[PDB]
Amino acid sequence: NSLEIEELARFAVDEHNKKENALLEFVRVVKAKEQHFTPWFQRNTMYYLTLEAKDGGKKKLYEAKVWVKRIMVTDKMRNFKELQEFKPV
Amino acid sequence: SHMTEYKLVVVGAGGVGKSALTIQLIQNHFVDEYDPTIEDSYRKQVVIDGETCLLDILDTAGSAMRDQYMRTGEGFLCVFAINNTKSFEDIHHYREQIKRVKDSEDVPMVLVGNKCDLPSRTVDTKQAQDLARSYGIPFIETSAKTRQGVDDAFYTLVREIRKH
Ligand SMILES: Nc1nc2c(ncn2[C@@H]2O[C@H](COP(=O)(O)OP(=O)(O)O)[C@@H](O)[C@H]2O)c(=O)[nH]1
Ligand SMILES: [Mg+2]
Repeated sequence: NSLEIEELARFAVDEHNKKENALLEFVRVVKAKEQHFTPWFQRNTMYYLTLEAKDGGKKKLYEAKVWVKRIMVTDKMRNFKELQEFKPV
Repeated sequence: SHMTEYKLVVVGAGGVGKSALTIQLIQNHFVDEYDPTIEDSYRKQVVIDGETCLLDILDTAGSAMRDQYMRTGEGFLCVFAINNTKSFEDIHHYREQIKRVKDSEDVPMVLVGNKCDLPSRTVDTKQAQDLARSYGIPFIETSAKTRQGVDDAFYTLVREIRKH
């Protein structure tokens, strides 16, 4: 799960670079908190990740919010992830 | 101990106070900022007319997803805000939609006019009471802020589900 969290942090940096016209280089996850939501037929999670990334060579701290929605449609799990916010500490 | 479980769905236009009503019922306080697109379900154990009830309440934000919510739901709290005319205009749409999906003329529901604590009012009791009459469902006014009518709205909906 430290892997899972690391994978979502990398995803957050990537999505920040693509959608917020940046070029940050992911170093590591500093801390993660997790908030769970279970509307019917779902197991959803908002992740609050503090992460370290290099901005033009210099290590800085960032707070990313990532939304993971997992929905049972028919009898098949559909998974979806989306960066909600990304800002410097 | 015997208990009966009820599946309740809270629907209405964005900003009418769906999240606030539910969290009032569940948590006994007013949440004036709750993410406007997040859905969640809640479970409350309560005694209604001497029956120990488990209410499984879905707080919608609004799809196939929404259709599923409606098939599963047994009773629907249709919420508007007394200081928003178009939230009141929208009610037809919600009711029509539920009647479409469940494919029944008789679906337990309750009409709720929320924010009745506020000195502004755009919708008259009588207008709402006329609509409720035409659909043959009850009307409660409520305030998620002051808890006025909150318990009563949910309890009334359970009574409606029993009637069927
Ligand atoms: N004064 C007052 N404000 C309310 C009431 N219910 C909700 N609100 C406010 O109206 C806004 C919408 O509430 P919310 O529950 O998020 O609406 P939702 O979009 O239907 O879930 C929030 O800022 C609430 O604090 C109420 O009964 N009285
Ligand atoms: Mg809400």
